[PDB]
Amino acid sequence: TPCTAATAAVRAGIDRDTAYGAVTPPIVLSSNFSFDGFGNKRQYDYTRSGNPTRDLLGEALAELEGGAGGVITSTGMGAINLVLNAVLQPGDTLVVPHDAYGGSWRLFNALAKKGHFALITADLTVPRSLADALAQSPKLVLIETPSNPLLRITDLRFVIEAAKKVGALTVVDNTFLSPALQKPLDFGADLVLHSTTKYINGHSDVVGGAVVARDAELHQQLVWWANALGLTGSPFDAFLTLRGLRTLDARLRVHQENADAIAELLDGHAMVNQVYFPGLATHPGHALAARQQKGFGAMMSFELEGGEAAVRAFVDGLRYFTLAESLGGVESLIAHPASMTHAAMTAEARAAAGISDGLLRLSIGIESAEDLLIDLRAGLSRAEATLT
Amino acid sequence: PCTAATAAVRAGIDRDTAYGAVTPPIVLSSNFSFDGFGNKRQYDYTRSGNPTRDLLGEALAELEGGAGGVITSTGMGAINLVLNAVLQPGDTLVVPHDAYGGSWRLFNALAKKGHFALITADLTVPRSLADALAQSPKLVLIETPSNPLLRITDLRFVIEAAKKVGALTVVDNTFLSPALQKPLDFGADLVLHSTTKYINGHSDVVGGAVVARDAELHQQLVWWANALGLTGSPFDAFLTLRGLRTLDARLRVHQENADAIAELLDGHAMVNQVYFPGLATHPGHALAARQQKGFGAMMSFELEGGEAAVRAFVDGLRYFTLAESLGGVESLIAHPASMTHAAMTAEARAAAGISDGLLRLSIGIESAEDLLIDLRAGLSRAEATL
Amino acid sequence: PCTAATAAVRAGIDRDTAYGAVTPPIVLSSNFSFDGFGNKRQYDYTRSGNPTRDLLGEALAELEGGAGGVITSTGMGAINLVLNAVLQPGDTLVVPHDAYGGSWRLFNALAKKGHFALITADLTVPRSLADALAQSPKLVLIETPSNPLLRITDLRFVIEAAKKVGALTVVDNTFLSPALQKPLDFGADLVLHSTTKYINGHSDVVGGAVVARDAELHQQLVWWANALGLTGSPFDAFLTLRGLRTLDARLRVHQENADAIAELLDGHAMVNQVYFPGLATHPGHALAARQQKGFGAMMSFELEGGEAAVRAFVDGLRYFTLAESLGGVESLIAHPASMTHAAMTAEARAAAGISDGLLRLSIGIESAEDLLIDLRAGLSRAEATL
Amino acid sequence: TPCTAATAAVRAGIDRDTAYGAVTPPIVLSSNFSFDGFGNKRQYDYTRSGNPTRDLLGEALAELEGGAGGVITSTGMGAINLVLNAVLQPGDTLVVPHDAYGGSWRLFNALAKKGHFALITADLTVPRSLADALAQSPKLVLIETPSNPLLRITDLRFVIEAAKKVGALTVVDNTFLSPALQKPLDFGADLVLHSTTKYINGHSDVVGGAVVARDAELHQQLVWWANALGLTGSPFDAFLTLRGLRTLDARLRVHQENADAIAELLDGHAMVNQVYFPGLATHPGHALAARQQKGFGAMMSFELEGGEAAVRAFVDGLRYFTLAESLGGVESLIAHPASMTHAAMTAEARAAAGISDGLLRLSIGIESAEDLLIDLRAGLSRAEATL
Repeated sequence: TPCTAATAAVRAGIDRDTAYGAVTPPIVLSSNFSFDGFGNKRQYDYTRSGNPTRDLLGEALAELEGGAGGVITSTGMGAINLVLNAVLQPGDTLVVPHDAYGGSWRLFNALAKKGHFALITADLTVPRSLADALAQSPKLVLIETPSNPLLRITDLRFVIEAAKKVGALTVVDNTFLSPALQKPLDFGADLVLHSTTKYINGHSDVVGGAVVARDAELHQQLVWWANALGLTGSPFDAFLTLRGLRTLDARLRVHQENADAIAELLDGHAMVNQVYFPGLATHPGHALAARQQKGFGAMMSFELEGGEAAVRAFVDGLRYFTLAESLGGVESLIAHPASMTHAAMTAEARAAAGISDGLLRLSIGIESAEDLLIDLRAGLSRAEATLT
Repeated sequence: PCTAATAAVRAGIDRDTAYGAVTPPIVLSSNFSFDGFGNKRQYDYTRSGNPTRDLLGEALAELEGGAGGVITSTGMGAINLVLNAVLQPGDTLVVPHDAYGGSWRLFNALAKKGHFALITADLTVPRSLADALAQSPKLVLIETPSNPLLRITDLRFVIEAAKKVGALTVVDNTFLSPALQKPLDFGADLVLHSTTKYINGHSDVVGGAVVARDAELHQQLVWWANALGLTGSPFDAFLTLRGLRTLDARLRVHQENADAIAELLDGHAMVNQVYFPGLATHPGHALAARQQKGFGAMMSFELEGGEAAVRAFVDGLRYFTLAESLGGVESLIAHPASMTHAAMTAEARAAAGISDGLLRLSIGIESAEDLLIDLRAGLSRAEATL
Repeated sequence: PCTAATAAVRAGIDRDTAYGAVTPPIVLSSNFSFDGFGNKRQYDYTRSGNPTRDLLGEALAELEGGAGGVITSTGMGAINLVLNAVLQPGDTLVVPHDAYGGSWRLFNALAKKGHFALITADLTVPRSLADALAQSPKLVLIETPSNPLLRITDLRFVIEAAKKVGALTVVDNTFLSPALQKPLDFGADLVLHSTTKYINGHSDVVGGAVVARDAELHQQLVWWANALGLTGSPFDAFLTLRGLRTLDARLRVHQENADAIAELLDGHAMVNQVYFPGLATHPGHALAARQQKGFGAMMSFELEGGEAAVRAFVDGLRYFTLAESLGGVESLIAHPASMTHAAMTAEARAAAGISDGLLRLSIGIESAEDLLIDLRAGLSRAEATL
Repeated sequence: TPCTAATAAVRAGIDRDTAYGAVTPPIVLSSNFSFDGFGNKRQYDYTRSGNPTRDLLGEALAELEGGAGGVITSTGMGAINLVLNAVLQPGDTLVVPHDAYGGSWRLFNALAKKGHFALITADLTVPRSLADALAQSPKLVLIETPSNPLLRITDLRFVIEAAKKVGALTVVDNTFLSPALQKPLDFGADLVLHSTTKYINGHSDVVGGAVVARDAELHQQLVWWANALGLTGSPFDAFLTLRGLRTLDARLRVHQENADAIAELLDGHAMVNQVYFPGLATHPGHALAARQQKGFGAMMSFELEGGEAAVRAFVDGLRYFTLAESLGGVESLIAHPASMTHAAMTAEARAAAGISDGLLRLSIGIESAEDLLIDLRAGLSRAEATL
C-alpha cells in the first residue's frame, strides 16, 4: 500500500517546487521555455505540447484512477473529442449508451454523419443489446455510469470483459462519481475520462477535461493527439482544478451525507411518485452500485406529482438550490430536464427516454443538511397547494 | 435564517446582476466610471471599496455575527488597522504574555515610539488580569487558544471585566476560525483573523480581516483601512472566498484526524506531554468545550530525548511538511526552538514553557491512517536515539 | 468608425453594467442561473458562451472587419475548428508548401484517415495555384508572410482566383496581427490567429481565434467549437485582451527595432542573406508594402561559417533568448535546422531552402541600441570561428 | 555595458526560472516554504516577509530608479505609510508640499493629530517657504513633482541639497512621471515611492505601491517595517504589475505623442482660458521640467470658459474619455476636480488652491491622437453652445 486516495489528492504537488521549496506549486503560465544552450531542449519547450502546472494535475488524476498518465483538456467535450481522434478511423464502429450525455450524442452524431466512424446504440444494462453490438466487432465501447438523469448503473466488469473478448477497447465517462467513488481502470477499462468542470474542480469556476489511460503506450498517443489537435487546457485552469481536487474527499463526505438525508425525505413522500438514486434499496442497480462504487454519490432525480404547475410552484421560492445546468459544485443546484437538459428533444423522444414533465434533478451540495431539507419541504408544500 | 456552513457555501452564489453567473465575477478594476457628471456609483476606487473584497467582508461579518468586515493585505495588517483605529498616545493596550510573536514585535515597536503604552498580562490568572484592568486600558487583546501550548482564555470573563472598566476588547480568532469560535457572541467589540490560515485553507493567500460588532466602529475601520492603505487585493479576496466555501467540510476532517493523533500521542512511551484542548487533562479543557464548537486541529507535544530525538523524528516524515504557518489542507510540523521562537534566548524560551523537545502539528485532511503510520515511524526513529 | 488602435485600447472600458468598472470583471463561472423557470439568460454554460471570452472575440472581429470571432484554447485548435466546420470526406484542402509545421502535422494526420484530401501548392507561383484550383478544392489556406523565409502571398490574386472556382479561403494572419494586415478586406472568408504570439504579446497565454466575414459561417464556427470542446479559458481571454490593448504601442517599437536590425544585417560581411519584407531586394517587397500596413518584426538571416559560427553567435547573446515561439515583448532567436525544422531530414531542409546557417529573430521592444550591440558581438564571435 | 532602462523593464525576470527554463516567471502564490531539513531555512520562508514574485518587481523598480532595493506594498498609500513608520517618531517633524496628493494630506493630518510627528506644510517652489520649514530641523521632507492637478514643478536638486544641509532625509513621490520619465535618486534623494496603480501597472487592474531606497541600510529598515506592519502586496498583483511594467516605455511614447497634440489644440483655443502642462514654454516650471524630466508626460489640466454649465455640456457626449478618478492607464480619462478629486474641500479652500469650477484634468491614454482630438473638439463646441 502506497498512501490512500484522500492522502494523494490532498498532497498532490506539496513539496514539488525545486526553485524555492514553495508548499503550493508555482503557476507556470509561460507559453515557451528556453533551450539549455545550442541544441539542448529542456524537459518543456512549449505549453500547447507540455506544461508543468498542467502535468501535475495529469499526474494527480492518473494516480487517483490507477493509470499510466493523464492528459488535461480545455473541456470535458474535448476529452471525448481527444479519445475519438486517438482511437477511431473510418470503417471503425463505436458503441454508445442509449442514454449517454446529450453533448456526447451531439458530437458522435455530427462526426458519424461525416463518415469519421460508424455508431451503434446499445442499452449496456441489457445483455442482448450489448451482445448484438459486440457481434459487429466494434473498435471502442463507451460506458457512462451512473447515467443522467435516471442514475442507471452499468456493470463495469460484465461490459468490459465482454468487450475484451471481441477485441474492443472500453472508455468510461466517470464524471458523475469522480475517481474518489469509482475506479473503472480497476475493472480493466482502457480509458477513463472526466469533465473536471464538475466534482474534481468542485467550485464552478473552471471548464476542463481529463483522460487517463491504463497503458503507457495509449497515454503517449493521447499526448500526441492532444498537442496536434490543440485540445490542451490553460495552466491557470489546471492550477484552480488541482486546488479544488485537494478538498474532493472532504467535499464528497458532506455531499453524500446530504444526499442520503434528502433521499430519505423524498422516497415515499406523498408528493413524489419516484426517486432515482442508487442509494435506495428499490433502485434498479442498487446492489451493483454498492459493489462497484465506494459510495452512492450526490446526484439524484425525482418525479413530482401534479403538473408542470407543481414544478413551477416547487422551483419558485427555493432559497438553497440554484436553477441551473452543471453539477458537482459545493453549491446545490436544481435542473428540470424537460425545459433544460433535454429541451432540444421532442416530447415523444422524452417519453421514450423515460423523462417526465414532473422530473427534477438535484445536484446536492455541501450546505447544512437541515437547511436543504427545510428548503425541499417548503418546495413540496408549494407543489401540494397546486393539485385540483 | 440559515446555518453558518450554508452562508459560507452560498456566499457568492446567484449575486451577479450582469449575467446571472453562479460564481461571482472577479472585479480587479482599480477604478469605476461616474454615472454622468457629479454621480459617483457605489464604487469609485478599489483602495477605498471593491465588490469582490466586500463579498468576503460580508461573508466573514455574517459568520462572526458582526456589522461588517474589512479585508486587509495580511493578518498583521488587520492588527495594525485595529491599533491605528482605536489607540492614541496616552492610551494603554493590554496584551497576553504568550501572544503571537508577530503581534508582540509590532506592539513593542509602536510602544517603543510612544504610539501607546503596553501592559503584558497572563489573562488566565485573575490577579494578573485585575492589575492590568486597574490601569484603565483603552483596549484589551485576547488570543485563544495560544500558540504553541494551547492556553485557553475565558472569553466571557475577560470581556465582562474589560467592559466594567470601559475598555474595548479585540479577539484574534485565527486559530479556530469563525466555524469553531465566535467571540462577538460573548460581547467582544472586534474579532480579527489571519485569513492566511484556516479561512483560505490552501496556503496560497496571505490576508487578514477585522469584524466589528457595532456599525460605527466598522465605519471607523473602513476609513482607517483606506487612509493607511492596508486593504487587500481583489484576486486574493476571490481565492479566500473560494477557500471559505469548504471551511466547514475541511474542519470536520481536520478534527477527526486531530482526535486520532491526540489518542496516539497522549501517554505514548516517547511523549512526555501533549498540549491539546480536547484532552480532559489539559488546563482549559472545560472552558474550550464550552466557548468552542470543537477542539480544533492544532496541537503540540514534548518528545523525549534531544534535539537528537527531534532530528530523528523529522528526518523521513512523508506526510508532514517541515514549515511555518498552519491551517492548510496539508499536514505541517514545526519545531518552535529552531523556527517560530528561534529569535529568543534559551532561558526566555524556558521562561515561556517552550522546550527543545516541543513539536507543533498543524493536522491537515489527509487520511488519518497515513498520518498515524507517519507519526509512529517518527516515534520509533526518536526512540533509538535514546 | 474610430481607428484600430482606439478600438483595441478601448475594447474593455465602460462595458460593466454591474459596477461601472473601467476594466471588465473576469467571469470564471462555468454556469449561469436561469432567470426563473423556463427563462435561459444570454449565457447558460461557459463551454458554449462566456462574456469575458466574447469580449475578446468581439474585439478581434472588430479589428479584422468580420461578423464575429471564436476564441480557442490554442492556435492549432483554431485550425482544427476550421477543418471541422468547413470540410468533410470527398472535399479537398489546398495548403501552402511552406505552411507552419503544426498545421502540416494536423493536415497530414487527418488526411491519412480520409477526413479530406490535401493538395500542396506554392501560392506565389501562378501555375501551382491554377493546377490546385482546377481540382475544385473546398478550402484554400494562405499563410503570409511564411516562416522562416518571409515569402509574401498576394491575397487579392489568390482570393479572387479561389472565388472563381467556388473555394472558400482561410488566412493564417498570426505573423502580422490585425494591426498590420486585414485579410477580410481582400475578400477572405476566414482569418485565424495564434493569440499566443503578438495579440497577447507577453508569452503567458496559449490561445487561438477565428473571425468569419459572414454571420452565417460565424454561427457554424460557434456551434462546432461548442460541440468539439475547443473553446478557451476565460482567464486566458482576460490576459489576452489585456495584452491586445498595447498591440499598437508594442508594434511601433517592434518595427523600429526590426528596421534598425535589418539595416545592420543586410550590409554585413558575416551575413549571406536576410529574409525581411522591408528590404527592397526581398522578393515580394512591393506586394508587402501594398497589402500590409508595415513590414513587421520577424526576420531570418544566413550566417557565414555554418554550424560552428552559429554556436559561437548564439553562445553569449544577452538580449535574445534561445527559444521557440515569437511575438513576445522579449527578443527571441531560433535555429530552424535544430529547433523548428529538426524533425525534417537534411534533404527536406535543403529542398525547403532552410540552411544550417539560418537563424530566425523575433524582435522585441528592448532598446534598439542594446539589440544592435548584442548582434554585433554575436557577429564578431562568429567571424572569430573562421 | 549595463542595458538601458527600457531593456531592463522588458527583460525583468525573463529566463530567470531555475525549475523549467520558463521564459515568463512562474507566479509563486505560496504563503509558506519548506525548510531544507531540520534547522535549514531556505531564502524564502513566509510570503508576508519575502516572496520571489514580489521581489522580482522590487528589484526591477530598484534597477529603474537606481536604488539599492525596493519594497512592494498593497497600495500607494501603504508605501507612504511605510516611509512614515520607518523614518519618523514623535518629536520629529515632516515637511510636506502645500498641494500634495489629497490621500497623502489625509494620512499626514490623521497621524499628526495623534502626535506621531509634528508636520509643517510649505510651498517648496518658493525659497522663503522652504528656508522657513528647513530652519525647524525636520527629519524628513516629502517632494511631489509634478503636482496634481496644476502640474507645479519642484526643483529636485535644489530641495534635496537644502534638506541635506540641515540633516533631513528626502522622499520623492514619483507616481506622476514614473521611473521612465524622472529619476529622483540621480539628484541625491534618499527614497522614491510610487502608486504602481497608475503608470507602472498601466492597465487599471491592480492597486499597489513601491518604495525604493538609495542606501542598502534604509532598504533593510523598510523591509523590516513592511513585514512588521503587514503592508506587503499580493504576489498575484506583483505578477500583473511586472507584466504592465514590460510595456511602460512603449506606452509612454504614445501617451506623450497624444499629450503634445492635445496641448496644442487646447492652448490658445477660444474656449480655454489656461492650460496646465509643463510642455508649454509659458508654464511656470517648463525649463525645470525640461532639465529634471526625460519628457513632459501625459497629464494636463485646463480651464474651460463658461463654468459648470460648460463643463456638463463638455463631458456629456465624450466617446473616448471615461469620466473617472485615477490616471496612468492605457485608456483616456477625464476628471473634474471641483466635483471629484477636491469635492471634500470647501469653495473658498478650492479658490485658495487655484482650483476653479472650470478646471478639467486629462489622463491622456494611447488611443489614436485623431480620435482623441475629434472627441475634444466636439466637447469644446458643446461647451461653446452654453454661454
